[PDB]
Amino acid sequence: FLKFVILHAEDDTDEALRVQNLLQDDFGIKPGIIFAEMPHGRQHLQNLDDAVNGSAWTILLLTENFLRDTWCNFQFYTSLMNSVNRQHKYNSVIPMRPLNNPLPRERTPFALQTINALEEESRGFPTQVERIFQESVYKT
Repeated sequence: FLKFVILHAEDDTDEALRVQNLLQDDFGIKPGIIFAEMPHGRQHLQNLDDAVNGSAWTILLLTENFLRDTWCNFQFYTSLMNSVNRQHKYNSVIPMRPLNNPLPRERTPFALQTINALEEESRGFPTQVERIFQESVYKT
């Protein structure tokens, strides 16, 4: 049971590695994995479920590639899960804008605008990260 899984469009795998290294090395949040490192071959629809159920948090690397390639599948997955069980996924979902090619706010889909995102450009980001990944939340 990992702490975080970074969902990321295939073309952003370099940024997903960088954010993983940032969280693991600079903030000590371990262990963590990137969606690209997940069992390959395994169908996308499912290994999404394996990823989201496999970690205490899931991080959305918000980019225009992510919006084009991966958002609709995840919104459909989460909304379907939320419609059939009480473990409503978004309480564990963290949208993040990275330093490189972030998805603008005015292009972020409204469902994710309901969540206080993580902005890597913000000087509050270290404090936000500390708030989210506090160890007392890592339960079950």
